[PDB]
Amino acid sequence: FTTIHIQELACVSRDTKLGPEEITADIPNVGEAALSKLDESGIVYIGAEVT
Amino acid sequence: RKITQGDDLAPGVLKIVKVYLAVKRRIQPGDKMAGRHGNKGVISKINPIEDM
Amino acid sequence: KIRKVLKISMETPIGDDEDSHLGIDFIEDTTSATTESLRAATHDVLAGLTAREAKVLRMRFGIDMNTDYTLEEVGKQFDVTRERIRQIEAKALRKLRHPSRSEVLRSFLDD
DNA sequence: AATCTATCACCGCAAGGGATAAATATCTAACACCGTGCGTGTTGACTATTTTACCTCTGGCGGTGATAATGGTTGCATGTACTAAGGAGGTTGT
Repeated sequence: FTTIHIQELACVSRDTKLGPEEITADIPNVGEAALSKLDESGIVYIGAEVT
Repeated sequence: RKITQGDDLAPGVLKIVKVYLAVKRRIQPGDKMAGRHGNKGVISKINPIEDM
Repeated sequence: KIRKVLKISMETPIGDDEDSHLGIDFIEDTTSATTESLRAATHDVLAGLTAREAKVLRMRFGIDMNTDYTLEEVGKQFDVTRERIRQIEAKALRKLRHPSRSEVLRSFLDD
């Protein structure tokens, strides 16, 4: 009676006067272990556990 | 090029990003159970095999 | 150059006075107290560095003085030789390579 | 709060298991050397850092067209259940 689920979460980069917006991992001295799991683009890897 | 496809995201958005999660919602108390004959209710303790 | 219109004319993002708000009427202490903090942190590091090199690597664009001069008043406080007075503004890229060299500098996007 | 006999058993006290630390022998790492090549230095010529000047982009915004065009669009507030209030006006009464 353990169940298994698939759920979705998302984000955006708005049209600025140049055009892009930032996406990275820099949140210094706020919860460092909750950062250790990321791409160059600030995104988790397919296959990694997260909680 | 259904993956490398792009779509406009309306004026106000250059880009969008996603992540999906396989949430392993385990057996626990407070979760809900039933049988076919309309018995329906909360899991109200987990009992050792002899606590039964 | 079409998005010139579409970036702002639909319902307007928070662009304070587009980007010119950096140089407008706000240059009073309501902003420049942070300049007088980036300047403090760069004045710290660029005064612990090498006894010669610690001048140069402040010149041209407004870094450290209320008139951030070319040669005449700076060379007279560097002595011995010449336009090392300017080249060392860029030399930092290659043995100040060690990225820790900004450990006390980066806060002034954030205060 | 002292006394003990008489429980269920811990002590009474034999055995033996693991441990760790000694000595040996292996591993690696720390270093000191060397060599490479890069970011050690000034000088010099380049060309395009910045400024100002000039000649002549981009985009500020103000201005308003004429063969003539001269009765318009607009769809669903709501169908129920109540009932309190104001509105009507003729009249049989106050």
